[PDB]
Amino acid sequence: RLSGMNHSAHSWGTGRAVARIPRISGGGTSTSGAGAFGNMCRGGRMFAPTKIFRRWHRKINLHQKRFAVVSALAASSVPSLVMSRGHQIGNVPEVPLVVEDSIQGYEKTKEAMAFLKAIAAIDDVNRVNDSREIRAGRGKMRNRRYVARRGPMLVMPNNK
Amino acid sequence: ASIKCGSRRKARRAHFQAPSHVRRVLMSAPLSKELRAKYNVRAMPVRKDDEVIVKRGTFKGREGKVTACYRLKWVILIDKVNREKANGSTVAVGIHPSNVEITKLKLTHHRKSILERKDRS
RNA sequence: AGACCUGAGUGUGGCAGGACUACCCGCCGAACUUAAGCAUAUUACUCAGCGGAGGAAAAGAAAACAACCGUGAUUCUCUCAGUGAGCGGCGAGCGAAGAGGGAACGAACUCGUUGCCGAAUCGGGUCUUACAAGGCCUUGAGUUGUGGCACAAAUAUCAUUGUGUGGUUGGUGCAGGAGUGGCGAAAUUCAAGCGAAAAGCAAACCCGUUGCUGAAUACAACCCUUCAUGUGAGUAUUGAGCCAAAGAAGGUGUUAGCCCAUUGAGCCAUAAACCUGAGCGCCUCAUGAAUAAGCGAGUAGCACUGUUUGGGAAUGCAGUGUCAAGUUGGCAGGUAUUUGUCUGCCAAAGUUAAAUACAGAGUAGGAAGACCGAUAGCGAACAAGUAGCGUGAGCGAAAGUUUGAAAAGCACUUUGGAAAGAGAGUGAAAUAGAACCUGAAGUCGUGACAAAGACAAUGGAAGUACCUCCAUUUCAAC
RNA sequence: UGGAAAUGGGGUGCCCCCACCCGUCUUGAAACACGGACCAAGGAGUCAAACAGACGCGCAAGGGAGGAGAUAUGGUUGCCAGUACUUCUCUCGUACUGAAAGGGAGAUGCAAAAUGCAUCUGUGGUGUGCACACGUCAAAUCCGUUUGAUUUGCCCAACACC
RNA sequence: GAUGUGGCCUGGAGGUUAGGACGAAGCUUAUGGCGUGAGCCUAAGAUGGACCGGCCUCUAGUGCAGAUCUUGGUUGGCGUAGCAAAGAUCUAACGGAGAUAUACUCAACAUGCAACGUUGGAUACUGGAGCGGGGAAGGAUUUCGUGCCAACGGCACUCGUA
RNA sequence: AGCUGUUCGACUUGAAAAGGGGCAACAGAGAACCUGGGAUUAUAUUCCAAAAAGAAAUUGCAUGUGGGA
RNA sequence: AACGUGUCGCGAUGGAUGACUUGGCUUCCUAUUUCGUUGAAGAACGCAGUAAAGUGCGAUAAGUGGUAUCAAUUGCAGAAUCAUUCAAUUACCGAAUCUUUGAACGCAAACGGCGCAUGGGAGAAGCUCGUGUCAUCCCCGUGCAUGCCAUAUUCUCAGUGUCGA
Ligand SMILES: [K+]
Ligand SMILES: [K+]
Ligand SMILES: [K+]
Ligand SMILES: [Mg+2]
Ligand SMILES: [Mg+2]
Ligand SMILES: [Mg+2]
Ligand SMILES: [Mg+2]
Ligand SMILES: [Mg+2]
Ligand SMILES: [Mg+2]
Ligand SMILES: [Mg+2]
Ligand SMILES: [Mg+2]
Ligand SMILES: [Mg+2]
Ligand SMILES: [Mg+2]
Ligand SMILES: [Mg+2]
Ligand SMILES: [Mg+2]
Ligand SMILES: [Mg+2]
Ligand SMILES: [Mg+2]
Ligand SMILES: [Mg+2]
Ligand SMILES: [Mg+2]
Ligand SMILES: [Mg+2]
Ligand SMILES: [Mg+2]
Ligand SMILES: [Mg+2]
Ligand SMILES: [Mg+2]
Ligand SMILES: [Mg+2]
Ligand SMILES: [Mg+2]
Ligand SMILES: [Mg+2]
Ligand SMILES: [Mg+2]
Ligand SMILES: [Mg+2]
Ligand SMILES: [Mg+2]
Ligand SMILES: [Mg+2]
Ligand SMILES: [Mg+2]
Ligand SMILES: [Mg+2]
Ligand SMILES: [Mg+2]
Ligand SMILES: [Mg+2]
Ligand SMILES: [Mg+2]
Ligand SMILES: [Mg+2]
Ligand SMILES: [Mg+2]
Ligand SMILES: [Mg+2]
Ligand SMILES: [Mg+2]
Ligand SMILES: [Mg+2]
Ligand SMILES: [Mg+2]
Ligand SMILES: [Mg+2]
Ligand SMILES: [Mg+2]
Ligand SMILES: [Mg+2]
Ligand SMILES: [Mg+2]
Ligand SMILES: [Mg+2]
Ligand SMILES: [Mg+2]
Ligand SMILES: [Mg+2]
Ligand SMILES: [Mg+2]
Ligand SMILES: [Mg+2]
Ligand SMILES: [Mg+2]
Ligand SMILES: [Mg+2]
Ligand SMILES: [Mg+2]
Ligand SMILES: [Mg+2]
Ligand SMILES: [Mg+2]
Ligand SMILES: [Mg+2]
Ligand SMILES: [Mg+2]
Ligand SMILES: [Mg+2]
Ligand SMILES: [Mg+2]
Ligand SMILES: [Mg+2]
Ligand SMILES: [Mg+2]
Ligand SMILES: [Mg+2]
Ligand SMILES: [Mg+2]
Ligand SMILES: [Mg+2]
Ligand SMILES: [Mg+2]
Ligand SMILES: [Mg+2]
Ligand SMILES: [Mg+2]
Ligand SMILES: [Mg+2]
Ligand SMILES: [Mg+2]
Ligand SMILES: [Mg+2]
Ligand SMILES: [Mg+2]
Ligand SMILES: [Mg+2]
Ligand SMILES: [Mg+2]
Ligand SMILES: [Mg+2]
Ligand SMILES: [Mg+2]
Ligand SMILES: [Mg+2]
Ligand SMILES: [Mg+2]
Ligand SMILES: [Mg+2]
Ligand SMILES: [Mg+2]
Ligand SMILES: [Mg+2]
Ligand SMILES: [Mg+2]
Ligand SMILES: [Mg+2]
Ligand SMILES: [Mg+2]
Ligand SMILES: [Mg+2]
Ligand SMILES: [Mg+2]
Ligand SMILES: [Mg+2]
Ligand code: NA
Ligand code: NA
Ligand code: NA
Repeated sequence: RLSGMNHSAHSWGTGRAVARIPRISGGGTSTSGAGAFGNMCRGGRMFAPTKIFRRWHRKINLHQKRFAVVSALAASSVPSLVMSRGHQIGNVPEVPLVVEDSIQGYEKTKEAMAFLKAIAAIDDVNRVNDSREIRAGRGKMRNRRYVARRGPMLVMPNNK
Repeated sequence: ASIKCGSRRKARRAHFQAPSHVRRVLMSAPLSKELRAKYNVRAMPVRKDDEVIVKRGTFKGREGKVTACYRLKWVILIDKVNREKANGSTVAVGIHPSNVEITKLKLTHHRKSILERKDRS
């Protein structure tokens, strides 16, 4: 809230042949007499400084949220819609792809990786692996360094 | 976690402002296949009087003895890894420890304790 | 003489003062502004000012709501509600409460008074392993009253005896855990070497664990010879493997699961405190169970004034005056009075955890971000509250050291007083040579060329002369 | 098949014609009206709350929270401050009027009771009014029709009188 | 002034699909092509050295010629205005890189100028209310010796309170 | 050498002394040194060493001598 | 001709842009988390072989001690050992040190000043047999502000206060 306004910074008036903008008081410094407090002044306050009580979050009708999930599920059973989203499902046996319950007994990633090859889900997994790269732009400076595609979603009956 | 975490800024700060003892672990090199089988340890921190061979860089394939672990320039000094200055004197060239491989270990009573507790068997 | 009342001196043992102050408690307290003027009002019971605490503070166990089939300390949240409440030059504007759904909650206790006792009390010595909640002593303090018992969650208590409880009586010493600190995991530096195959094509999938193969005989500035020089490091590509309860995001000379560090079970060590049949023994000390009377006085009210409140014949408060009741008493029940009925509660003494705040605070740590990216973001990415300015209160910058992978930071020759120049070297690259990545615009120098009177120059439209490191097309009866 | 022939584009000069300096206030600017040396970087309708209308979406005489809780999650560095689930509540509406005390809306028929009776598949009535259904004319038809008008019935949405 | 635009552009996010050490971003242009335009794309770099494009959706500190706008840099004026109070210096020698510094021709002048410090002479000024000798306030190493001449002493220095 | 009494200083009964503690002058008050030097690159009434170049003046303690107690 | 103008190639001046980011801002969480007369916060001096600033520290001064950890630090130099340790270096913390000040509190203050008590120390004069002792002078420690509370092996007092002898 105080950024760009931490100065005395009074305007000089009209008699002196300068623009009527607040100027930093004092002397003996390169900043003395410099423009201040303005969104157009170097070191000044930005126009309409951002606040934390912006509306960050949204309400969605409970029925409308369930409608969206229902529509997304129905779309996942259409092979042409899955292909149009970018998934490599050209070798999977059936859509929707249903597999037996025994995968929940796996303990080693080696077993799970073998299962993904049997049902031909490994092609979409491989599409994700080849797409890993450094993110373009400023986001890599933040904690968003790497990007990749989505890949298949495996749905289990519980948290086991 | 140690150094590496969800913040790149915090991870890099933890690395480049590391104290001397943290730098020792960061300046580790892999053991040779002969030493890996003997001690069941993947890698060890490099120390003086160790024998290493350069595996990556211009000096790749050059063997020598570690004469200094600078730990301030993040390099190790090898006796046989050097070059000539303009005036004709020989000056050492610094190599990052992760680009070399330890072929002979300088064994002390403290160094045996590290190898014993790092044994994977 | 002496006493005890009042008040001094000194010795002995302690405490206060200052800092912080974001949030919190008490006081004090504006104006700009809005009302399209302005004085009530508003801003605002806000800023500034003066005091005082803590990890929170304050509040808190009904002299409370309600008017119901009733609820039940405090605090906070949604809602009540920007309100058919109310306050207001009834203008601008302002503006709550009960109920209801919830958070929290082992939530309750102490004194005074009244009865019955009465020094059983407190300090100070001394002893018990002990400044014991213990024993003994003590006129020292206290009868101008310290303690004990019983007062609606109640209905005897006080000796006895056995029953057995307290780890919050005090000594003494014995465990487990949590918490801290240290330690502690996998798998290629695999194969192919360099300007041009460490590259591709077989166009969903499969064929393919296969077949096929070079329009780079490269390029280096008018072009034609000839002679030289030129490709940093493989986290790239391709092929073949491997780890994953670990793909996790950092480092390493180019983009890394397998180069390094990380990422897990687990191991070791511990002042006290904390948790554990209120953990478990011993000594010591405590301790449970099987008849009437009162209840807080310059207080509450009331009057005047002032202030505050939505509170309106007055919501709280302050000053002064005046000042109760307790013989069905008193207070509240949101229009003043006088009556009489009802309902709830019992002021004027005190303590108390949590749920809540941290709107410019600190300590020890952590997790992050659809944020900024060196004129931005804190004033401050840097020897920044620094340099500098002002008598002073105060004011207050500019600045990325970003060369390179490594200093390998230009030996040596030659001219020069030197600064430097010319060569020569390092380096993939000095046009990367030390405030050294990239190196824009504007302005300027130089060489080449175009020309051009004085129509300020620029501009528009059409042509033409000359140029063109530009594009496209055509090149046989096409 | 070449330092090439064309066409287009680009550059510079020249000729003939045109051609007042931008931005601004103003009835009126080329103005003897104001701001205007150059370049770089920066620089101004934003966020929140109340209401309304248009448009999108869900549900509909009902719609929807919010706060909070429960457990997938008593889990995970993180993803996960998300997503999934719940509410005898609250709120906006289905009813409005009066200053208040307080009252509180169907139709038809039979009848005129100061709370009248009966029935319940029903626009209270009238005029104007989409579509649709019966026809009826006109024109054009590739002879299947279409494309206009109009009668009658019902009239939807609306509008106007009651 | 209103509105519309499978209208253009910028920083980020969720997706998708690509590119880069055989050279990303940025930058440069008589590099042309496309679009009415905002702009897009290609070519070249005898530029650079590591990231980044397209499309759908989401999002915002999202587009500059001017505000006597802000900050940095530059610029014509311009080698211009000027550097004119306090009278003043001359000479030889020494010192110094600061010279007597030269293709031909050429005896010297007409082709190395102008400027410094010290010492000795000369001349002059201050004229005891002094550019004399000591102190307070203020300043705080400016004092002294040696060395040194990048910056500074608005000309100069070999000198200096540098 | 002791005893009584006595003078004066040290150790243990109480006349009289009203009015707390401090700062404020480097030009007022106060204040015991001043010449010579061949003694410096730079300090000097500040340095000089036995012939102090030297000549003094002043405090505070002591010792001895002289004289009183 | 010369100035001047325009274009292109190459240079200079000038530091924008891009990439880079151990910084900022914002949100959230976890606690045996809250200073000081037992002298704090702040301010001032000083400390390294070499050391201006900054950082750390206090005459034990870029640090003492103790636990871990295991061979450095590093511009140069120095350094017993090449290290179970007693001496590497880092990290943490129980033991210590901690100059002048400052609420600052013996009295003052543009004064590194001046006291009163009580402990010491050094004393080349003097006395004593170079040893002892030591006047004046000098150095160091501790106590010594004001107020308030409690207290006194039951300390010393005051009052034409109230009594009692
Ligand atoms: K108010
Ligand atoms: K269009
Ligand atoms: K400027
Ligand atoms: Mg700012
Ligand atoms: Mg890729
Ligand atoms: Mg970018
Ligand atoms: Mg490992
Ligand atoms: Mg205001
Ligand atoms: Mg007004
Ligand atoms: Mg006005
Ligand atoms: Mg006014
Ligand atoms: Mg305040
Ligand atoms: Mg709390
Ligand atoms: Mg409290
Ligand atoms: Mg309650
Ligand atoms: Mg409402
Ligand atoms: Mg108000
Ligand atoms: Mg409730
Ligand atoms: Mg409630
Ligand atoms: Mg006792
Ligand atoms: Mg009592
Ligand atoms: Mg390698
Ligand atoms: Mg290999
Ligand atoms: Mg290659
Ligand atoms: Mg290579
Ligand atoms: Mg490496
Ligand atoms: Mg990596
Ligand atoms: Mg772990
Ligand atoms: Mg127990
Ligand atoms: Mg009472
Ligand atoms: Mg009263
Ligand atoms: Mg008011
Ligand atoms: Mg009132
Ligand atoms: Mg009143
Ligand atoms: Mg209280
Ligand atoms: Mg997150
Ligand atoms: Mg800058
Ligand atoms: Mg800044
Ligand atoms: Mg700044
Ligand atoms: Mg070379
Ligand atoms: Mg270059
Ligand atoms: Mg470069
Ligand atoms: Mg550069
Ligand atoms: Mg330029
Ligand atoms: Mg040019
Ligand atoms: Mg003209
Ligand atoms: Mg032309
Ligand atoms: Mg004309
Ligand atoms: Mg005008
Ligand atoms: Mg006019
Ligand atoms: Mg005009
Ligand atoms: Mg005119
Ligand atoms: Mg005007
Ligand atoms: Mg909800
Ligand atoms: Mg209605
Ligand atoms: Mg009503
Ligand atoms: Mg942005
Ligand atoms: Mg993309
Ligand atoms: Mg060009
Ligand atoms: Mg051009
Ligand atoms: Mg684009
Ligand atoms: Mg903007
Ligand atoms: Mg601009
Ligand atoms: Mg201007
Ligand atoms: Mg000029
Ligand atoms: Mg002139
Ligand atoms: Mg003049
Ligand atoms: Mg003159
Ligand atoms: Mg002379
Ligand atoms: Mg000559
Ligand atoms: Mg000459
Ligand atoms: Mg004269
Ligand atoms: Mg004269
Ligand atoms: Mg005279
Ligand atoms: Mg004079
Ligand atoms: Mg001098
Ligand atoms: Mg000069
Ligand atoms: Mg005085
Ligand atoms: Mg003076
Ligand atoms: Mg005097
Ligand atoms: Mg004197
Ligand atoms: Mg002198
Ligand atoms: Mg202290
Ligand atoms: Mg003092
Ligand atoms: Mg004092
Ligand atoms: Mg008496
Ligand atoms: Na006990
Ligand atoms: Na324990
Ligand atoms: Na002149």
